[PDB]
Amino acid sequence: IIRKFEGQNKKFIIANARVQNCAIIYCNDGFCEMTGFSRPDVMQKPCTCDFLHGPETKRHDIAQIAQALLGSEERKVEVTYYHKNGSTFICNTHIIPVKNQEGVAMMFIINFEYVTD
Amino acid sequence: IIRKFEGQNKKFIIANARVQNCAIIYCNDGFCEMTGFSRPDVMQKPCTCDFLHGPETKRHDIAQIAQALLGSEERKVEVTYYHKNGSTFICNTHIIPVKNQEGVAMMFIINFEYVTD
Repeated sequence: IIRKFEGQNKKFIIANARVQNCAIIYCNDGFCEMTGFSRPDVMQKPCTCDFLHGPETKRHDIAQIAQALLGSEERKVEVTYYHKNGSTFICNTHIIPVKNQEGVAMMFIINFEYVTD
Repeated sequence: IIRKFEGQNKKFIIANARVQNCAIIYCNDGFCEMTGFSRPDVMQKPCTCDFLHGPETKRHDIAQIAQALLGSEERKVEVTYYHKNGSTFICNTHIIPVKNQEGVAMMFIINFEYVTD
């Protein structure tokens, strides 16, 4: 799926699911271009991407994203996020756990799909 | 393929193909267990994994691995590597570039397959 995502100029990050802050260890050019955050501004931040949250970002939506991460579940959540420039965009945030054979999530791939209003 | 690899307890790393030293940004438990190198000893090292090289590691084999990385090519190379404890193992090193739509490698996934002698 990292090949699918990178190959189609998807907008995604990869995070380390083993460390307590779910540190982003990779973000692709498409995620920086869409959100207006520079790669040095995204790297090592929590995988929840709280730097995308603003006033109109709904608490219920933030909680469903955080819950999927905590439960190591695949989930798709529609949410309002904010470009660096303070403009709103609707996003479908697709959390994909990457699990060992024992079923333990080692990484998350999170894909961000822009949704026109 | 990161899902395939992690899900089957393959032994692999992911590297950032954008930075000059091809920095390892992820290594799985199976790669640490097989090679005897701790995760803190592998992280951020070059993706060539020179810490696996010893006397019986052939220069021609090291060069074919490095060439595939430099040319952003998928390649499989059989090579002699060294466990931390100084014992030899034969490895099939499988370099997989992860390219953007424009064809530019952004990451490498490198899988290490033990080969019995």
